[PDB]
Amino acid sequence: DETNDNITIFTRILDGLLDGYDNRLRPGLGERITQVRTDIYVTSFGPVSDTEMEYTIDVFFRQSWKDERLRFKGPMQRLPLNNLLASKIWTPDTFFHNGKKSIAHNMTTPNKLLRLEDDGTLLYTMRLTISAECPMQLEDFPMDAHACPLKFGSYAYPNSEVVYVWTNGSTKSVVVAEDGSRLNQYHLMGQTVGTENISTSTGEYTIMTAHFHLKRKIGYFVIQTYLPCIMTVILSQVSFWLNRESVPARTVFGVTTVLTMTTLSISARNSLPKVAYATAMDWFIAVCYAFVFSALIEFATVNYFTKSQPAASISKIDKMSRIVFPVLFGTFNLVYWATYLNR
Amino acid sequence: NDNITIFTRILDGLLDGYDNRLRPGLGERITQVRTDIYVTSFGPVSDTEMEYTIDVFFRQSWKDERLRFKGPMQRLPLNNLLASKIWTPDTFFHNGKKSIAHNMTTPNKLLRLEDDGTLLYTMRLTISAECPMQLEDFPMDAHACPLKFGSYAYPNSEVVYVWTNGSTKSVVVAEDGSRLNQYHLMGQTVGTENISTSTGEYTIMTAHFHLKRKIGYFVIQTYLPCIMTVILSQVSFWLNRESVPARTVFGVTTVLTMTTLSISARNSLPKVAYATAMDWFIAVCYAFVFSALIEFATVNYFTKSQAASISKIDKMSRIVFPVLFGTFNLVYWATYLNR
Amino acid sequence: PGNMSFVKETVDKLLKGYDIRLRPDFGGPPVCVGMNIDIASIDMVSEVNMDYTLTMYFQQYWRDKRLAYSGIPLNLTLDNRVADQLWVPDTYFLNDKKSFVHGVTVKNRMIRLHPDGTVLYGLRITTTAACMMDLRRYPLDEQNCTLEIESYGYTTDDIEFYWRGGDKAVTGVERIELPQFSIVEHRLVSRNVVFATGAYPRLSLSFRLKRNIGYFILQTYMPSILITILSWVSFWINYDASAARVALGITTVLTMTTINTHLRETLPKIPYVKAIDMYLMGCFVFVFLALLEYAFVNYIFFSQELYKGRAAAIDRWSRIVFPFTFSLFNLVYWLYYVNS
Amino acid sequence: PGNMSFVKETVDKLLKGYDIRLRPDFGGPPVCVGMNIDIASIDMVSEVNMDYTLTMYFQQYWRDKRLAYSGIPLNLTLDNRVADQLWVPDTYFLNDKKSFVHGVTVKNRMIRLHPDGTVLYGLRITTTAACMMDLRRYPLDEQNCTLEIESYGYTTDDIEFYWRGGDKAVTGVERIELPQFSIVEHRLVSRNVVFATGAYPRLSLSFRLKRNIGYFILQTYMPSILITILSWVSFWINYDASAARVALGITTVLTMTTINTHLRETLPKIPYVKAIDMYLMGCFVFVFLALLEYAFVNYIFFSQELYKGRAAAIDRWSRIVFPFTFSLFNLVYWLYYVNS
Amino acid sequence: PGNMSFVKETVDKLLKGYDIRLRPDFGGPPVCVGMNIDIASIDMVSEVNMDYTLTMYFQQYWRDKRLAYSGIPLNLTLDNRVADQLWVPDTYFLNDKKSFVHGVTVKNRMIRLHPDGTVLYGLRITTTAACMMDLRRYPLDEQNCTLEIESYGYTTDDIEFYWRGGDKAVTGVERIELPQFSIVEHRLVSRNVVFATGAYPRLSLSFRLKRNIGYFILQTYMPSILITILSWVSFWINYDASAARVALGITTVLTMTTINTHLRETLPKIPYVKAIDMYLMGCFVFVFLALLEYAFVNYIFFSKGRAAAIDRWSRIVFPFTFSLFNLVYWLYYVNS
Ligand SMILES: *[C@@H]1O[C@H](CO)[C@@H](O[C@@H]2O[C@H](CO)[C@@H](O)[C@H](O[C@@H]3O[C@H](CO[C@H]4O[C@H](CO)[C@@H](O)[C@H](O[C@H]5O[C@H](CO)[C@@H](O)[C@H](O)[C@@H]5O)[C@@H]4O)[C@@H](O)[C@H](O[C@H]4O[C@H](CO)[C@@H](O)[C@H](O)[C@@H]4O)[C@@H]3O)[C@H]2NC(C)=O)[C@H](O)[C@H]1NC(C)=O
Ligand SMILES: *[C@@H]1O[C@H](CO)[C@@H](O[C@@H]2O[C@H](CO)[C@@H](O[C@@H]3O[C@H](CO[C@H]4O[C@H](CO)[C@@H](O)[C@H](O[C@H]5O[C@H](CO)[C@@H](O)[C@H](O)[C@@H]5O)[C@@H]4O)[C@@H](O)[C@H](O[C@H]4O[C@H](CO)[C@@H](O)[C@H](O)[C@@H]4O)[C@@H]3O)[C@H](O)[C@H]2NC(C)=O)[C@H](O)[C@H]1NC(C)=O
Ligand SMILES: *[C@@H]1O[C@H](CO)[C@@H](O[C@@H]2O[C@H](CO)[C@@H](O[C@@H]3O[C@H](CO[C@H]4O[C@H](CO)[C@@H](O)[C@H](O[C@H]5O[C@H](CO)[C@@H](O)[C@H](O)[C@@H]5O)[C@@H]4O)[C@@H](O)[C@H](O[C@H]4O[C@H](CO)[C@@H](O)[C@H](O)[C@@H]4O)[C@@H]3O)[C@H](O)[C@H]2NC(C)=O)[C@H](O)[C@H]1NC(C)=O
Ligand SMILES: *[C@@H]1O[C@H](CO)[C@@H](O[C@@H]2O[C@H](CO)[C@@H](O[C@@H]3O[C@H](CO)[C@@H](O)[C@H](O)[C@@H]3O)[C@H](O)[C@H]2NC(C)=O)[C@H](O)[C@H]1NC(C)=O
Ligand SMILES: *[C@@H]1O[C@H](CO)[C@@H](O[C@@H]2O[C@H](CO)[C@@H](O)[C@H](O)[C@H]2NC(C)=O)[C@H](O)[C@H]1NC(C)=O
Ligand SMILES: *[C@@H]1O[C@H](CO[C@@H]2O[C@H](CO)[C@@H](O)[C@H](O)[C@H]2NC(C)=O)[C@@H](O)[C@H](O)[C@H]1NC(C)=O
Ligand SMILES: *[C@@H]1O[C@H](CO)[C@@H](O)[C@H](O)[C@H]1NC(C)=O
Ligand SMILES: [Zn+2]
Repeated sequence: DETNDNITIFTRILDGLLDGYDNRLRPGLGERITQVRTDIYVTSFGPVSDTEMEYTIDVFFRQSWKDERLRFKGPMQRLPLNNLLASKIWTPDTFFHNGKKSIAHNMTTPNKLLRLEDDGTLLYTMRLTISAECPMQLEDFPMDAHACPLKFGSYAYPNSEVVYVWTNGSTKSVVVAEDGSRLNQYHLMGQTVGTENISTSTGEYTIMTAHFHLKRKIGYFVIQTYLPCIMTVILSQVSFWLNRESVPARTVFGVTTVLTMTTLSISARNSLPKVAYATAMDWFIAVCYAFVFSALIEFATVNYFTKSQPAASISKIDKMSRIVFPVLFGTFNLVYWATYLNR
Repeated sequence: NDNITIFTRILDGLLDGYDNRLRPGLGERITQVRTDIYVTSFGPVSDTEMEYTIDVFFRQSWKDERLRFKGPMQRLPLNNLLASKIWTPDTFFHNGKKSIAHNMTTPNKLLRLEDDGTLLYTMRLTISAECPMQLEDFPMDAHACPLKFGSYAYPNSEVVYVWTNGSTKSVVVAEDGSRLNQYHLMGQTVGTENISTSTGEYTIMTAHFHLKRKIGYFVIQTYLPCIMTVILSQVSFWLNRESVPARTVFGVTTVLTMTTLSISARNSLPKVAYATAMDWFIAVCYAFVFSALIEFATVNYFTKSQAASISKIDKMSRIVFPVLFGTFNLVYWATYLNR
Repeated sequence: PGNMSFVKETVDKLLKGYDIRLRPDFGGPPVCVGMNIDIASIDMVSEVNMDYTLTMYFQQYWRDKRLAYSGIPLNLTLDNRVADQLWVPDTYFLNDKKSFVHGVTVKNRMIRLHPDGTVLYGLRITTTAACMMDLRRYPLDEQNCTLEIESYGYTTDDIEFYWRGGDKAVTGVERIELPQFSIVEHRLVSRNVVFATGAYPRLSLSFRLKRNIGYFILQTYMPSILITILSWVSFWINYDASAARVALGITTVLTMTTINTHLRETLPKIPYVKAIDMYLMGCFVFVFLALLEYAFVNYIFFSQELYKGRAAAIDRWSRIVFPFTFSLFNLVYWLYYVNS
Repeated sequence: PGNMSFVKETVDKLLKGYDIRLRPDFGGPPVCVGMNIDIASIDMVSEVNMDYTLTMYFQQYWRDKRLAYSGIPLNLTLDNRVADQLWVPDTYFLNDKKSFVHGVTVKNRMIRLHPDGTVLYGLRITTTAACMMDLRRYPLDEQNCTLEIESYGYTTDDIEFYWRGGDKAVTGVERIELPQFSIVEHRLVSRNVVFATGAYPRLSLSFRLKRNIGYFILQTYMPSILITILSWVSFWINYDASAARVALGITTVLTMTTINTHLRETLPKIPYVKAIDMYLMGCFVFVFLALLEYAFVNYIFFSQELYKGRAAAIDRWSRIVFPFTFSLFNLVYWLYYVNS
Repeated sequence: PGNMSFVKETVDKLLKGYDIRLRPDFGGPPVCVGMNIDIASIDMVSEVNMDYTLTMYFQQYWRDKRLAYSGIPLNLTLDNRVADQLWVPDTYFLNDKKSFVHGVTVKNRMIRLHPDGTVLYGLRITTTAACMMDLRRYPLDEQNCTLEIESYGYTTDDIEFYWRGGDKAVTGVERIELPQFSIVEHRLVSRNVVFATGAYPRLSLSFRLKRNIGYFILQTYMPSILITILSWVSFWINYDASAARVALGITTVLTMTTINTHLRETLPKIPYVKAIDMYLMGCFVFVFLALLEYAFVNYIFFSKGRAAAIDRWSRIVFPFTFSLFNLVYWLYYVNS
């Protein structure tokens, strides 16, 4: 409709829109706080890296503010702006506090969008991949839960000049795509949203915060670590039912199962991150090694007394260790799983 | 006024009529470029990739008579907004794999101009360069990693490079710059060359860094475990021959131990196509441990499968095996360590 | 008189009115772009990525009459940033995975103008190129990795490539030192790719690589051969010593998997079977069969003096069969994967 | 007259008065962008990262009446540096993780104009795209990795996409091989997707990848099968030979542990249960049970005609129960993961 | 009233005749650049590279009389792109290997002017800095390495560096925690340096790192100790049990080899001898001697009171000497 004029006024408005405008200055620099409304759409979450204490998230990041100096007049109530204008219009310098490294996608023209409206409101959207720091406690390694945060805010403009608010409410703004749960180690419980002020040598600032809650999937470690260790302990304990006079046989059970435990302790370290305290899994492996070690020491004492004191009652030791070892290992398991499951 | 306005109007008076596409003295003379290097840090040497990293302040000086000026100051620093409008040589490192010209809080570049027209151009670089290695003598080898650089476009007939002092005072290594883990750095050599290529003849500056590997790590990690595992597999000649399972378990397990040692030893090196000095040692050790169990098989056969048994083999191997291993050890070290 | 003031205006009056959007003699016959390469090194060859990294000096010669000049005897060499102001061909490598022009000090480019209008434009490039590899013969394999050079936008109606100097156009290959390979030969090809109405010029450079076996002999084959030989020692131990023959057997089984396991940790991780795998599993079967041999001997000895004879006789056969059959398998292996 | 001036002024005339800030046929119907792809190669597929990498020639084709020119019969091929002076669709790849246009020698782009204002715009792109991979059936699995093409700023009211050429708009997929996978089929889809800010046009390209299992049969399944069979050798060794029955058993457990530990260190780290893990743990139980079998026999032999009768009877049953249960386990495993 | 025009007029009035090539107070006294740092995090520390990664909010202060204004009673914060149109000091981190300024949405810079002319110029920088590591006491070692700040082009007669707030000038070091290390202390130093081109100002920031030992106690030392103790079980088994004595002794040699080789590949590659190497090889010798001890007693027996006498002294000598070895080891690598 009104084709020839419709194109003419579009370029006529957009070309003259930038006269009398200084992009080095805020809207209402000396009069008002510049309120910025934000939103996020998470295209993908993860992968999460325990060794590097980081995670990767893909987001369409939306920002909206009203600039009185860009109030155009025309038939169209909304007006897309070309990127040539986007680089010559003031935009917030929002940055992410947690960002290790980030990509503002740049493929086939930049992934940026800037719209303008009759009342001067600007809508600025742009696609990001954020690699964010997630400090995580690890005392419960295989059974732990985490909340990796995402924090962002203005860099230069302090709390008295720019403030950030969630556009459609705190928890009603952020959205995660249905396909976006791109995790293999973890299962995403959900997310929560909030905001807070902070203070620095350069002044106060307002932060926007969003936590993504995670719970680790235990299934892998049961078949990888716990079972081979549990079975290996059952092997070391069956040696008590063998005859005491088969010294070469009794010996190789004790030593070989120790060697089997040694191999099973190699993989645990590789699956773990490099943290410097004993995790719940390290308790298990250390105790399993104790049972396997003490089983062969049990034979050593039985061997000594039956050889140095032969009609001796040394057979008592086998009959006691046959019940003691399985039971005491059982109570350790009940204590171990009760301690960390009901947690 | 006389100390502020004069300075800026001199700079603006240099570039009108100037042409940065042309080297000084197109046909009149050869452009002399004087260079020197200060190595802030050296290493690491990635012998698994036959490359090394060097961090240098690279400095170049030449005379451009078009920038000759007159004023109260004998020299003045320019700024990088003006350095890009002035001709500078196309110096490059012939054997460089990947280099960083540092760009952090403005470029790490400096350009100073004397009133005579001389220019001093300085910049900080992190250079990863090729260093081919003769890893035949791997544990006790030595290397001379070169750093060759020269003009890319302008041939010897137009631009020539000379070390600033034309002597040892042209390459300087910081006292704390030796960031080397597995090498020592005994000395350096500075030279010059001409070469001919498809595009003309070029003059090259060369600097060689002489390296010597640390023996200590490999002795404790490889040689000692291998020697002890071979001292074992020979104590069995003093075990009673009658207890067959003890002799068999002993020998077969030490073969497995050597297998693990051999498996871990190859964790090093770039996986080159030929046997290094490690393979000379490890392969022969695996031979002694292997033959030490074939020794049991023959002596076992002639007592349990005869009784007119033979005791020569067990009693002789107590001498022959230690002597043969001792002779091999002496020859091996006499060959590689006297190098 | 013949000073740089004359040259300044000469170069300017070449660039004034010069248009980079139009190739030489636009609308006329094609541009004959001659090419030349000086191989600096082959930084890497990797099977896991099926690619190799190549560093080279890449030169391109063409004649652009718009840049003709007279009165200056010299073959002018200009600051490399003049490249942003001249027309240069859009040559690109078809099979490159990632490439970059070196940038230290100043971008490694070159332009030299000759009086008759010839332009010599060269630049130093490092390129990772894709080379599909037939690893079925892994230790005994041979590869033909090539670098393909093509024009992106212009068909043969506009641009014609040719190797400058014929077979001499590429140099530096004799001075390469690959760790696991050796250059057998290289061939230069010039051709016109044609499909539909658009004929496209292409040049290609091929290297034939032969792998050196020395590493694998000492650390793959011989360790497995001696373990296989060592398992036969059980046939010479007396069958009554069950605790010994079993210990020798199962432990050599453990060694075979130990060798195979950690070779898997050090050989390239390409998920498809190769010649090296067929050998390690060939040995693993012989070691496995060496332990099944006693299972029959021991059972026959106790599951009974005839059965004293049967247990002894099976050994005497196995001491003949096992060395013979392994050598037969060994001989066949070093013929199928040599003749093929 | 003359090409050098006629063409040069024509291109200047087209751009003089142009506005890249405004889309073709603004105010009118959506500009219809046709697309096609020539896939050079699929570089890699990463389960640990859950992504795959393409290299492709991505072409777009639309009409802009502002670029109509008359008189010249040629389809003008312009320099790739002109692409920054014209309007081009703001297309982007939705599931892209990291991508770049190749730039060696010169930026790999092309623009061809035609007399009637239709523009062809080509790029050579390397892109790493996320792919959802379900490894629960690994390594017996197949995957459906896709590439998503979408317009960023414009709704379906301003931009429309379509596969130029229909179902044959993507080529080169039939010319590609991978080490681990083989492409069963590929499919093309076009859709209008509505979400928070408007109805968007989207084009989707999908590949079905079927894994090659020969690598794993040789490295994982057969080793476990043979080591499991060596465990049954214990039942055939006389029960009086305690030192033999034992060393075979515990060493087999250590042999099985070594295989399980290092396999999962070499093969990609995917921390959740997979089909291969169910098999390996299933074998660990058989090696587990084959050694508890002796411990039951040894106690019955020494501690509790029963001493010779029961001890030999348990072996006699174990010689058939264990092989049969392992045959049943394999039958259930294969007909589950392969035929169900 | 029409303030947006007033401020635009003022800011443009600052840029009239501004030359980027001239420093403040040109020709006169040096420009004093005060500095301040906020450590966002101390990232991976790697021995194999001899460097560590650091993220910080690097800030600089100075006065430029060309930029003073009187009309507006506000500290004007300006867009990030104004930093390319002002004179900023030529600072660089001498010991950095690779570093970059963050650009998540716009490059993380800050330019804030004040009426009196002071310019606050802030950057958010992630930098990998060379860290000279002496790992001969690893893992019982302390590590000191620094961030080195220096000017490139200007000597001390043109520019001066100083810390703002003295020892208070750096924050964030009191809250960061690393997996392998803990921050014992940090120090700030300011000094002048004489260099090949002239005398230069410098600032130095240093951290003292103490490694966490709890990881190596559980994972490296205790496994070695238990195997070594387990080897002494041989001396209690009767010496006539040849098949049992050898199977125990030789297997503890094998499992020692297993742990040594798999620790070698998982730990960082540092091809020179360290404390653990002296401990791991020490345990290997004790395990080696325990097996060599059996070959000694077996020879005497098969050729008895002396055979038992050897078997009984070793039961006390081996535990005694290993405890002495531990006492010498821990004493040496803890105190000297
Ligand atoms: C690594 O791999 C390469 C591919 O496997 C090996 O072979 C080269 O591969 C290229 C393709 O990448 C191939 O073209 C080339 O073959 C030689 O090419 C020469 C150029 O000839 C061209 O123009 C001819 C125009 O008439 C045309 O006929 C040629 O082939 C086309 O037409 C024929 C006939 O219709 C068709 O059969 C063919 O399929 C093509 O459509 C081609 O387009 C050419 O010199 C040469 O042989 C011809 O020319 C000779 C001289 O005139 C004659 O004597 C001869 O009889 C032929 O007519 C080849 O055809 C080969 N290159 C070689 C040397 O074989 C690489 O060798 C390998 N590299 C290494 C190091 O191992
Ligand atoms: C990998 O995995 C992906 C994701 O699962 C697979 O992608 C899917 O492929 C199938 C084909 O195998 C696609 O189905 C086809 O889709 C198109 C487009 O339909 C859509 O767009 C239309 C235009 O906007 C729209 O009208 C459609 O609306 C549907 O819903 C409305 C109700 O709301 C209904 O009225 C309509 O009738 C539609 O059902 C829809 O949005 C379409 O052309 C195809 O239909 C034709 O073909 C079928 C063949 O049976 C025929 O029955 C029809 O009559 C018609 O001729 C067809 O539905 C599907 O869209 C893809 N899914 C996604 C999410 O993209 C992919 O195939 C996998 N790869 C491999 C290699 O296997
Ligand atoms: C990691 O390792 C590094 C390297 O070893 C450590 O860095 C060193 O830290 C120490 C402090 O722990 C530094 O020494 C201090 O330096 C200052 C400055 O002295 C300089 O500047 C003065 C002007 O400001 C000037 O007067 C000084 O000149 C005198 O001293 C020199 C040198 O002796 C002498 O030649 C002259 O003739 C003068 O006598 C000098 O140029 C100084 O303040 C410190 O204390 C001195 O001064 C105070 C008074 O201000 C006084 O009370 C003290 O008693 C003392 O006299 C101190 O000397 C040292 O420079 C750093 N070394 C390097 C190479 O940078 C780092 O600390 C370690 N990290 C950790 C965490 O520990
Ligand atoms: C991302 O995509 C862009 C566009 O294809 C790539 O080229 C860059 O394009 C921008 C404009 O979009 C150029 O900006 C220039 O800046 C000034 C100030 O506005 C002005 O003089 C010019 O008109 C122009 O717009 C920019 O120089 C250009 N960059 C390059 C290297 O050519 C860009 O490279 C892609 N990558 C990134 C990381 O941006
Ligand atoms: C963050 O700081 C802002 C500064 O504006 C606070 O907003 C003020 O809050 C007080 C009450 O605490 C109100 O009386 C003021 O009117 C608010 N100011 C404005 C301009 O609205 C805000 O409350 C602080 N937020 C937090 C979470 O501490
Ligand atoms: C590199 O070549 C130069 C060439 O310089 C000429 O050398 C001859 C012989 O000494 C002399 O007579 C000419 O005057 C020189 N010409 C100029 C213009 O200087 C040699 O001088 C160098 O020694 C050669 N370098 C090496 C390492 O051989
Ligand atoms: C180098 O720093 C300058 C400072 O102005 C900047 O313009 C340029 O982009 C930087 N270059 C790189 C490669 O970072
Ligand atoms: Zn291993």
